[PDB]
Amino acid sequence: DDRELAILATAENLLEDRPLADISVDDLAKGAGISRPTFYFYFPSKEAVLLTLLDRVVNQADMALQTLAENPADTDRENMWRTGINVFFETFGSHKAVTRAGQAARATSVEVAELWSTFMQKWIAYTAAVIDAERDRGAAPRTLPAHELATALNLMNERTLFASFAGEQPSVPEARVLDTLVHIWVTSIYGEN
Amino acid sequence: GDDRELAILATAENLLEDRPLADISVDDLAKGAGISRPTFYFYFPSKEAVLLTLLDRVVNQADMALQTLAENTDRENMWRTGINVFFETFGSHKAVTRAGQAARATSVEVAELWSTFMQKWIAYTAAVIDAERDRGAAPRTLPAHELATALNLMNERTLFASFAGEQPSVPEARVLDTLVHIWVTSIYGEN
Ligand SMILES: CC(=O)NC[C@H]1CN(c2ccc(N3CCSCC3)c(F)c2)C(=O)O1
Repeated sequence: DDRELAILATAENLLEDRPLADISVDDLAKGAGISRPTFYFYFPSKEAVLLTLLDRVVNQADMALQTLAENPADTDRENMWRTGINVFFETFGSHKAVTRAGQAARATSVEVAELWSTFMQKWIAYTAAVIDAERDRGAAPRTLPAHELATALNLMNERTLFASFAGEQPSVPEARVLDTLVHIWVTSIYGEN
Repeated sequence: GDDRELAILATAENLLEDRPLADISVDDLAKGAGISRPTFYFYFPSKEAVLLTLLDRVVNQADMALQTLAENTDRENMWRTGINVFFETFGSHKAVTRAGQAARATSVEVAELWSTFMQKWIAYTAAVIDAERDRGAAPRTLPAHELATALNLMNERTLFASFAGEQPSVPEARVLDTLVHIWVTSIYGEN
């Protein structure tokens, strides 16, 4: 239980400058102070260590958003979307290596692909519901179907925050991505040509 | 573009419609093109190199199409015809598009190829935004390059999700209207 934390902390540290494939099971066992076979009391494989790390990061975001879902709407409509987008920016930005490794594994692991697909569907669904609620109150024009607008905005964030977190080029500079995304959500959700 | 080289590339693109590159053998490619296996290795060293040539061909088709409309309306239409170049070019080659995106995690050439063209299309977008600012048609909100980067990355992710049939995704029939709406509102809107 205490050695299990050691294995996860070692994996997250090692993933910062090495992909999971360049990480052996012996690597994690040494990092945790245990023999290699003793690892398998805690985890069936290194893939399961990544899955546990990703599940905790994803659920950290999920609980931070749901905390905002249960509490009154902010007088300031720009700031309500900024606070939601910032959960993603801060949660995943605090676990870049796991975020990166998680994205790579979406191609190879049905568990990872399902975790990420399901999380994105959940928060796209929530975004569509807030937009539709904004229309019902007259705060937002009835332009595009809410769920399609919400999907594209959420897909932009996934791609743009990942590009920023991985240091890719092209990419928005890290200190600027929050303002950039918020501007595009707010104008596309509240404007009409 | 040798006559047998085109048969290899056409066979590859056909087979990629329903099978990933990993389920396609060199023997699959040779037989489809009506050639021997050594003939195959006369033109390509690997099936990955076939994919790279295929993707290089569609990427550059989109680019050329984009430059000729740059070489030449209504505001919404400008951005729509521009976005449509990518929706139509990559939409006419969904198999190569799907395989191209998968190979970006394994092939540095594929990665660098895509990255180089995205930077070019992003810089182009920023300059057009800048010129709509210069003539007073667009407000000076975010820096043009940052706005251009998030919008182009949106299109990349959203266009791939449709062509790859993912969930979540925007239905193919609605992706152009969706993206056009977000561009024109975010480029021309303030507050
Ligand atoms: C499938 C894929 O990945 N596409 C990549 C990007 C490129 N791009 C893009 C670039 C330049 C413009 N121009 C066209 C003339 S007018 C001013 C804007 C444009 F509309 C769109 C996208 O939206 O997707």
